[PDB]
Amino acid sequence: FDGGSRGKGEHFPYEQEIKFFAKVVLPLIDQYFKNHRLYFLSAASRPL
Amino acid sequence: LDARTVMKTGLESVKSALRAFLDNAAEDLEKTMENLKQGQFTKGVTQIINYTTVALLPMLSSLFEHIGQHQFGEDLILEDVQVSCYRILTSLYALGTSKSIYVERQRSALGECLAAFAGAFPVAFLETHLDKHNIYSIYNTKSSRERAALSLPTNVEDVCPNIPSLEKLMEEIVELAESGIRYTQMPHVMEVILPMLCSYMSRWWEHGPENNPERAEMCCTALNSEHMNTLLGNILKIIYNNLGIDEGAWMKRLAVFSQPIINKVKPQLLKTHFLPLMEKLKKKAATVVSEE
Repeated sequence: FDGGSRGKGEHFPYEQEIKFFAKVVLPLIDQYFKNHRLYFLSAASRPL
Repeated sequence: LDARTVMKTGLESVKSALRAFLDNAAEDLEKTMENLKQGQFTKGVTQIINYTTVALLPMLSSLFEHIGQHQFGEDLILEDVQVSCYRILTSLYALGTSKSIYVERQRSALGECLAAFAGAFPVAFLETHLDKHNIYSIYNTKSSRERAALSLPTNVEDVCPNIPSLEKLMEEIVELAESGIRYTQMPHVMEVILPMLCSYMSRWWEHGPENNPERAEMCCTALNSEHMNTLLGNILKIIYNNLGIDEGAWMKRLAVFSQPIINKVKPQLLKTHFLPLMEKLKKKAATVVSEE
């Protein structure tokens, strides 16, 4: 897309793919890490 | 993010990924250096500035504040990561001391990023005369030949020339409290420096010989609790001047940044030092400011 970013044609076989990514997966990552902060933050220092 | 076990045992390419992220954020800051120096004005380089002021300062602020919270400054940043973060420190201090009209409307984010950076850093970057005492020092790690092989200036004063030492910073602080002039004519200190001052104070407070009596005259930080109290009182004087000059919310952010310092301050120190602070505030009761 770097060529397409400054180019006129934003149509891609992965257009809906990146749309689904940005609209679902990334917010999913945000909410998932928010819910399970301590699980990732746990490093055998006796949390959780 | 947590990275302690990653640092001790992990994938080398994974470690290279974090090193690349950090020194990329540092070279971006260097590019901001060069652009604002050639022209204070803030389209590719403009997009880079936007990236910086929108995400890079927030991401680095979050990263280093979290590193300080989890006490991770002693393992992530040892080899050339200290060099990249010294570039970062020089860059961010350059913005904090810059007189550009352009650098003004992100100065609030600059202040909270500088404090977050100084809140977590492996060596006391203001104890140059006793930074030899720290084994974690990049100079100690690189010895002499490796210090020369790397682009290391071989002097801590030389790797941080622009930013003054702790003594110069504190004498500036005391003369500023003597002056008590208004925020517009002196923005820089109480917008960026005092937050990072307090963060450094908390970072090396336990390293102060009053807090750790053992290994004295060997301590990297010759910190003083009475010095801590004097810094707090200087903040109080300049904050009375701010309340008299109608202040802003930048001083409220100063107060919330300095809350940890007024937490480590002792109760016998609380008395006759903050009761004065409440009585100043309540004689100037017509203030939105909520001290403590």
